[PDB]
Amino acid sequence: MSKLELLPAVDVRDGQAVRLVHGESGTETSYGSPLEAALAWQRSGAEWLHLVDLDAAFGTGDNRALIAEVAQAMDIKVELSGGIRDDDTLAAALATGCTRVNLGTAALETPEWVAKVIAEHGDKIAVGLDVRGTTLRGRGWTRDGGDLYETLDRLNKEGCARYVVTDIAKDGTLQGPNLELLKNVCAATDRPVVASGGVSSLDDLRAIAGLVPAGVEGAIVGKALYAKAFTLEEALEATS
Ligand SMILES: NC(=O)c1ncn([C@@H]2O[C@H](COP(=O)(O)O)[C@@H](O)[C@H]2O)c1N
Repeated sequence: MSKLELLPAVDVRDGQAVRLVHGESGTETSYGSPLEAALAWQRSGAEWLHLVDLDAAFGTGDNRALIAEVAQAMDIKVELSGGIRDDDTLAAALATGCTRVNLGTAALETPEWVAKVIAEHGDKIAVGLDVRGTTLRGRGWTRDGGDLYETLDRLNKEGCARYVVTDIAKDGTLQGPNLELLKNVCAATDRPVVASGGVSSLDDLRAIAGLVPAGVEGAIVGKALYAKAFTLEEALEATS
């Protein structure tokens, strides 16, 4: 069918639900309680929660106990990300019972570890590809980490189940999705692709939904929901 999955985002820094611009540290706008934000999305009919520990992604401590409390409060599917770079952080992340985790920096820095984790955990693992042009970025998007196509080829052959694709130039900007990049990634894999960053309107969600036949499975939405560009109910109606 034509349905696009919607994943409202809760990104956590210093115990707060925040949004960044280009994922730059220091551009936080705070939106209150991460737990109340997640409960509100769930109450409005969310099927998914995209939950991110940004302190862990930046290496400035973590919010592990709070993240765990938020995930325990969800009856819906949970996608968990942020600082998952070794066995201990992966163990705690999966212990939330989350539907899947996203690995970002680890795919660039420890490709052998990511290959091992894919083989042992299957589609509980997705890899986040955060892109500037055709260059991948890591460590909270503070450093380069490789070429998009070479990395996709490697992860394809390692059996990676799913990719989360962010154009860093769109992220947090309300400037719309990068539909060319999404289609370019769909051309390079037969794995489901989740779009992330830039959504600003219901027309943006409809345009991403137009790529479902090409292999786009879902869209993560952050700033536009916190900014009340539309309600989650309106977004769910638009993507059904
Ligand atoms: N600067 C940022 O906003 C940022 N840096 C990383 N992340 C998210 O955190 C994850 C990557 O963390 P790590 O690089 O530890 O795997 C990815 O899913 C990515 O969307 C961000 N939102």
